[PDB]
Amino acid sequence: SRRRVVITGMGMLSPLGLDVPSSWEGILAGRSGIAPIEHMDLSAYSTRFGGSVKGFNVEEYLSAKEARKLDLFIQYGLAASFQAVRDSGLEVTDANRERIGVSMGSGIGGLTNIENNCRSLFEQGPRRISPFFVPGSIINMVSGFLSIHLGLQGPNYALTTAQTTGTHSIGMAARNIAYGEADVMVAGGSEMAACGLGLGGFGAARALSTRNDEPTRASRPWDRDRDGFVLSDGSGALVLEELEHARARGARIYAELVGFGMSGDAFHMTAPPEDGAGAARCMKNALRDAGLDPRQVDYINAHGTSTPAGDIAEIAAVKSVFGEHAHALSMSSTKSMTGHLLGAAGAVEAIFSVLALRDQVAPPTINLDNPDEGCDLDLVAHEAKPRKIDVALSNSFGFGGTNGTLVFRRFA
Amino acid sequence: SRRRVVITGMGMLSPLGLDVPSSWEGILAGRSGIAPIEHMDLSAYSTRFGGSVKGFNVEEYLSAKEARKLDLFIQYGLAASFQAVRDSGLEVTDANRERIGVSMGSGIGGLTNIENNCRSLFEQGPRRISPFFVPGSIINMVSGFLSIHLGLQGPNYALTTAQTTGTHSIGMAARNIAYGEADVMVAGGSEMAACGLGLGGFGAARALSTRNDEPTRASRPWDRDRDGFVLSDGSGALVLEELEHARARGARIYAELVGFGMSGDAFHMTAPPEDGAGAARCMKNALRDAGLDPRQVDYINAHGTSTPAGDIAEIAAVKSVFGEHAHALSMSSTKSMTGHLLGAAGAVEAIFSVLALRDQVAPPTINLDNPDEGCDLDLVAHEAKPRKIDVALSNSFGFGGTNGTLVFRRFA
Ligand SMILES: CC(=O)Nc1cccc(C(=O)O)c1C
Ligand SMILES: CC(=O)Nc1cccc(C(=O)O)c1C
Repeated sequence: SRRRVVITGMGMLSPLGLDVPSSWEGILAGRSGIAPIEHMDLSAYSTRFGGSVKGFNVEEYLSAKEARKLDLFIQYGLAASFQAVRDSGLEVTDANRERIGVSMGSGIGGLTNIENNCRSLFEQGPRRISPFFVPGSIINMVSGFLSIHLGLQGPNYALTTAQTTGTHSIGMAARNIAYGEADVMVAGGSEMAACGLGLGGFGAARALSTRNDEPTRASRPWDRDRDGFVLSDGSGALVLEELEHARARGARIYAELVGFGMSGDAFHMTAPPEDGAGAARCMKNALRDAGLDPRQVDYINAHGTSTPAGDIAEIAAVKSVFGEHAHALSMSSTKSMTGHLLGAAGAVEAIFSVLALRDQVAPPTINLDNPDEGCDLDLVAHEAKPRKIDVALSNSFGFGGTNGTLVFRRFA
Repeated sequence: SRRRVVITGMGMLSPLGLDVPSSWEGILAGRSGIAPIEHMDLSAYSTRFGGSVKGFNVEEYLSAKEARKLDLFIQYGLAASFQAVRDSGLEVTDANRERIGVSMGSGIGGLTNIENNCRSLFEQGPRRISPFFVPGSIINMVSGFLSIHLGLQGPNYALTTAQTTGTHSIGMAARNIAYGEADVMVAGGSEMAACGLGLGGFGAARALSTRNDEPTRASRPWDRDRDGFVLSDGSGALVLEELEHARARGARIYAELVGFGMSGDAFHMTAPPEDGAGAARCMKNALRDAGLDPRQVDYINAHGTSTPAGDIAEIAAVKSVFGEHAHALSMSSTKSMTGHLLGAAGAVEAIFSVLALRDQVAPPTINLDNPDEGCDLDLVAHEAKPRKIDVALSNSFGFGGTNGTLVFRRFA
């Protein structure tokens, strides 16, 4: 048997807002965070738009000196983490610092830093590479820097499971607390891949929407005219906490993390199976982990990335796991509004799933103008839907066929 | 209730050879795998030597067609993984494929591929970025590709905890099996950071030995004339397996994995505390996890990277954890011979720790000509030591202050 895990703090940078409540207001109003990308020449690229974090002020969190040493994805992850810890009200002491850890991950990490240092290396040679290039670029430095700044001496790691990273980071943090390896974890992910190599890389695989003329309409999960995902930047972080620890200090509890599932498709490098059999097993695993019948699920935050093969495979998976109940639950992709934050997608979508529980409302899938063949579930087309939500699922699936499901429940 | 975990398979690429037994014979002969680097021109760099994998033939595992699409670190991880799985004698069936997962990590992952695509982007433009740049370079794709080739549908993820990756990967995979999430895991790491950004980046931070005149003498843990670590390439993979599962199929058991510890220094991004307080917390966590009296520890495979601050800190933590018993155990750094495989360091070192148990021999710390002040333990200077080993401990420390300890014992 196993300790209960609750959510006491949340923090976020997204294309919709510089914090959770601004982002969540965006979500419920159906607002897009997608725009042509600025201060960067995309003439030669097939995709010129994405979800940028707008007006980020790193000096609310770090000195100019510390910020200069760190890739944007690390800055974004620390901002989300500080917000989350602040939101939790947690006081770190000598009594508890050994019981507080971090698992903040990234899918692709320091690409902007790697770009900038590559320029220096090619143009001038290795003597112009920054001394902080290595520590300032590696994916575990959100966990590293946060632990140094707050004096966190608990489990310290980072997951990198491509587009599953955020979901996996929160799940494995939850396991640390459940099995008594920590009382508190800060978990989630951060990503900044809106550079040459990210838009170029995903663009070369023709994975991206090229709807340059209508950026806010590019991300249209399960719509018949979808043409690939929209690349987005940001971060999400949650304070996970053992229930008796939260209660003792009178912490405000948002929701309970009751279920985590994992699976591998063992199918293709960059496409799921057509029936989404891996997604199905992962969702099944998460529900068994929670001791929940598929019947109990009210809301699914879909992976729902606006790809042809991806979107249909997730519908097939949900129909398989849930049967006739798949038509009674509400499923939406918030990527319709935020785009695809890759490694940070599972973190910000775990937060939206928790807020769907707090506010009893399913966020919309915007741009769902003509549902494709088979896309006949309640996909919350166009507008937010107030409704009863006791249990909310959040799916992430990644290159390599790596799948993650979180199950959240209302607490009382 | 927590299940017992054993090692049934091991695989390796190292600077000492292209499998486990060849690598192991080099370790016991006191052989160095460190040489001037031949694959690039480094006349502009302050470090012009490393531990390269010599004569690696990827077409012993994969078609040339697939190999071409994959960064060396992925090639190296799959090679070590395929060896470990072969060595286990495990058969993947529809009955067990959902119970077999993989956690192979990397510190930096596809940096050679990323640099090469960065050259294309800057010299030509984004149109020359390979369509395989993302799935051929990101860290989670050892786990991805291995699951695709072998049909593994169990937990599928990657850690990135810098030079601690391999230790954390094995540790966390063991926890998956211990807590019932899988019956088998392929776990370890792989690294190939010997490109312009890698040697230039660590050089810029002055982390590397610059002993170009005698590359084989550069890696000299606890020697008073050490001047930084030696950058090394390779992969270690282990098959971890629930004890009853292994017994049930008549598996050859190398050793039991009895202990796993984690901790954060919460001190500095790129140096340990002088007293190795974080290392000490980690080893105590692992010894407690294993239910051991610290006096049962016979052999320690040190992190022992040949850095001024790092080597002395590890002595301090061992003296702090074992008191007078520090003078009875044997502690050696195989990095004296292999150099520093970064994310793969913990993976090849876990393997050398299990082989120390199989063969009852402490591997040498070669090049320990003049042990530094306070470095007065049995550091197995120069020559392999035959001795009683029931319990072996392997340490890894990483940028961010992220620590890991594994404890293995002989299985009867
Ligand atoms: C194996 C696979 O490609 N799974 C999957 C399914 C749907 C969307 C996405 C995506 O995040 O773009 C991914 C990665
Ligand atoms: C926080 C820190 O820098 N720890 C540590 C200690 C000793 C060696 C090494 C290494 O791999 O060179 C590291 C990374």
